[PDB]
Amino acid sequence: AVCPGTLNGLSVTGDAENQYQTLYKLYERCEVVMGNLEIVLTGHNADLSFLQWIREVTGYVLVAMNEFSTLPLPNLRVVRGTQVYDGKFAIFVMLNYNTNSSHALRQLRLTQLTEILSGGVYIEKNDKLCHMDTIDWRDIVRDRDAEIVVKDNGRSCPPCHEVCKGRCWGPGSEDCQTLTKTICAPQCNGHCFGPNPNQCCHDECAGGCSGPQDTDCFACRHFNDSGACVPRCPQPLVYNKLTFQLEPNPHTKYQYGGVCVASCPHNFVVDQTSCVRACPPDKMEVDKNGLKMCEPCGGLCPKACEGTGSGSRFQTVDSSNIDGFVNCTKILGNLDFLITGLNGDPWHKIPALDPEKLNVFRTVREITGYLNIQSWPPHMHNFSVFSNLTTIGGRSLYNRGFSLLIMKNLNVTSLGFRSLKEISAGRIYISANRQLCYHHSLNWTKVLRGPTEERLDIKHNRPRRDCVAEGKVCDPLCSSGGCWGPGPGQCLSCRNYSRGGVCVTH
Amino acid sequence: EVQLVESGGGLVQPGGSLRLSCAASGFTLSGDWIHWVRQAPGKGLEWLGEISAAGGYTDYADSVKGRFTISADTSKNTAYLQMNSLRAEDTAVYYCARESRVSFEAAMDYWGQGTLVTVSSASTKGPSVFPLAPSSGTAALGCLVKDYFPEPVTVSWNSGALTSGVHTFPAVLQSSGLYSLSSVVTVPSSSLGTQTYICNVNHKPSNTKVDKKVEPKS
Amino acid sequence: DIQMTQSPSSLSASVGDRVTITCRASQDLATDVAWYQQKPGKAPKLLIYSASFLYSGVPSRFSGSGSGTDFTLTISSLQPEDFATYYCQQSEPEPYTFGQGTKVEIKRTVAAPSVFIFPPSDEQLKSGTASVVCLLNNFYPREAKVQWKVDNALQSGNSQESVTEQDSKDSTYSLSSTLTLSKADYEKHKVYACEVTHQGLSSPVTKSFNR
Ligand SMILES: *[C@H]1O[C@H](CO)[C@@H](O)[C@H](O)[C@H]1NC(C)=O
Ligand SMILES: *[C@H]1O[C@H](CO)[C@@H](O)[C@H](O)[C@H]1NC(C)=O
Repeated sequence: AVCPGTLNGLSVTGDAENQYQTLYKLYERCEVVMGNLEIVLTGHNADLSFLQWIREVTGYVLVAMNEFSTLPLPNLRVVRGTQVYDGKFAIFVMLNYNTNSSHALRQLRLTQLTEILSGGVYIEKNDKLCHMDTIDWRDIVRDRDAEIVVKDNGRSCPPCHEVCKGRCWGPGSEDCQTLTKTICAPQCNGHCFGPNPNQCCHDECAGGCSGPQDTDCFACRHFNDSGACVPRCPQPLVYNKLTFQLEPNPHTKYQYGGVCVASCPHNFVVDQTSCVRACPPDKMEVDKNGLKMCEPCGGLCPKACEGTGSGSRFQTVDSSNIDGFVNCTKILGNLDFLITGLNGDPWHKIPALDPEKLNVFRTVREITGYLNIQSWPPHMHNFSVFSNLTTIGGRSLYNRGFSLLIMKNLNVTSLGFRSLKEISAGRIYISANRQLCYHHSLNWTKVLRGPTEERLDIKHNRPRRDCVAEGKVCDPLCSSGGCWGPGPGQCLSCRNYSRGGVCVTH
Repeated sequence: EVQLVESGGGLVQPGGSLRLSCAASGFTLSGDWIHWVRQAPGKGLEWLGEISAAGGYTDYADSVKGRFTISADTSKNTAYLQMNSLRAEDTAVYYCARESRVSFEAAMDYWGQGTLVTVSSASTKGPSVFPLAPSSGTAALGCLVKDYFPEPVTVSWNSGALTSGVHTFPAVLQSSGLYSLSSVVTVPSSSLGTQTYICNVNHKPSNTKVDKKVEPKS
Repeated sequence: DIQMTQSPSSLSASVGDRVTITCRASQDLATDVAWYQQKPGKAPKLLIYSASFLYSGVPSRFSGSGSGTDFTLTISSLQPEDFATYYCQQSEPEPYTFGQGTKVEIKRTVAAPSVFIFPPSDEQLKSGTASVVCLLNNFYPREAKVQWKVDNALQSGNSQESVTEQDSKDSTYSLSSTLTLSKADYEKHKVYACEVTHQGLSSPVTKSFNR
């Protein structure tokens, strides 16, 4: 039923043919307008039928520059004015006639309009528009100090029919405007379907009603559910008496502005309660058991980026590159840190990398392909920059099947992959790193999985006996599975307990 | 199954340059470390260089660091020693040899057969073979490989049929600076005259392929 | 730069005997020492790694020990085929230094040398030179005096000896003496003789011929 509206004000394109066409597509067959109803400059030979089944407009109703004879809005009950035109007008009807033509607006077929929750009315400069001066507009408008402006309209209009009692939208006997406001008992806070104190509207009717119930409301102060007005849509989880907890309520329904629905529109996604366009800044789409839904990401939603090397512009992360990683969590492909990259090259004018910019990678948790470090900024003796890196897939390899390759990095002492736990596939190579220690104790049968036989290549790093002599060993609180460096934060897994990545005695 | 094979060693002129080959077989170099070691025909072993096949790292012995350059080619599965600016003290048997799998050690578990590099300004020279004959229970006969440069020489009997009781002695550097050695085998008296005996010599440095027949005389 | 010092240089021992080789390092090597066996002209086979572990396909009689500065190889039950030169190796980092090596050779029942003398060829005489050869065959122990006799006269300097490397099946040696001179100095003597003296000899066996 429901469908959205426009915000274009009084701007159009050159084609009045297009202006019609484009108008039709939007307000297709539509009961509720979520937005505004902007009928501007519309074609003179319009056949405005689709407009019939329109009951409500959450915003305002703008009718300007048009040429057609009558505005056919028969099911239109409520205009909310929750946003409003110019500033103070829920209905703005201005300048609907042409000079060279007799095509001009003569009637507003608003037979059904019952009330306007917020905003005034501007009915001016409509040379042939008729009967508007007869209507009681303070009967419709809910705001005691909204601007009701009606003038410079028709000149020679026929009198109302005798059945309309001098207040009518058109000459017809069915074109009579029916009164809404009787003023009211003190109990009913201006919300009643009759004078009496017992004749109060239900506490969920946005404006008036025709009875003291859910489904007698002219409009719903919160959500409409299949006819009834309710403060909420039926919740997703109902408390079960059998299991003493909550369970997936099959009578659940999602919000959509003010309508409880069975399933969100073809484009829209669920967010805890409402049907929304795009997930908020802390969620990503999750399809599970025939339902799409916004799930809170926690740390960060996976900002997955392009990697480097094979199938990418860069064979190395360089100074004109590093910026294109900010906030990045997952990485598609690889990451190569080559000699040039770091120091740049003055032949091809590509500057040297600012070593602090590397921190960018602290946000990273996963890398699809391989990681390849063949150079590192001397004053940093470890890759604590990838401390948060948890998984290396190895889905694309480097040299001869290498999913991880560290090589020829002199000043590097520890590794610093505190969070690394899985290298899914590929070979590993950590050789020729002349001051690297702590890696000897690491159990690569736990990090890597699948075969173990001929997948390791660790060699010509600082020999273990030196590392041990200088005290460089796995913190006592580590398990025999080893460590990424010194201290309690760097363990593979802990002997006792672990409080926020750091292994503890209690 | 796993084996190494070298080649390309031989006589060189001092200050000359040379490339040794070490052709791998039965495994993938990629990742494995190939080392080269050499050994002077008297003394023990000396380590020279090393090379991972993956990233192509190389270290070198200071005794060599710069004059020599160890490389390889992955698609071909073979290592290489480039030996520039050769001194007479470079004369030694050179072995390539790969590193062990079990442990951060550099224990070398598979070794090439060896390849010999002689570096002196002396000229390559053809060996003289001469028959040493019996007669003058069991009888002894032999060959005499004499005056050839450089080492080494290959003496086989009857194209490999005979191997029992075959003694091919070490060469000895003569006064003349020329090498010589005897190769002798013992055979039963009764076998002489009916059995034919020949020694097969090979001296690839001077491209010599002698097959000399040793019988007794009248 | 690291030193390895390996003791002793050579050693003899009977079959079945226990044998113990020592490497002493210049700096604390903890455990990173490799032991190798190298037989005459073959490439060195690896025997022990990390000072104490056996490699796959070495007999259990071979065993290694020690830490830091002093490391030891022990062949418990020595065999004939165990004849070799044995080399310790530091493998901690590069450049890998090796030991001087320990030459092992077996001890055996004292064997007499079988003695053979060959005259020169007619074709060697053609180029103008003479070479008599003597030959001691399959004997033990090594030492043996091959004195030549040209017409009962003792000869000096002209000769050259060449020793076999200890056979690995019957643990015997062999030897080839060469007597070389001008065919002018050859074509003026009759009796050329090789006089061999050994421990397994009671009387020095002499072997001669005439021209
Ligand atoms: C990354 O940048 C965004 C935007 O400034 C910020 O919200 C976020 O906290 C940053 N993340 C980290 C891990 O520093
Ligand atoms: C980093 O320190 C190491 C070891 O002390 C040293 O070899 C290297 O030269 C240092 N790097 C720089 C750029 O000074």
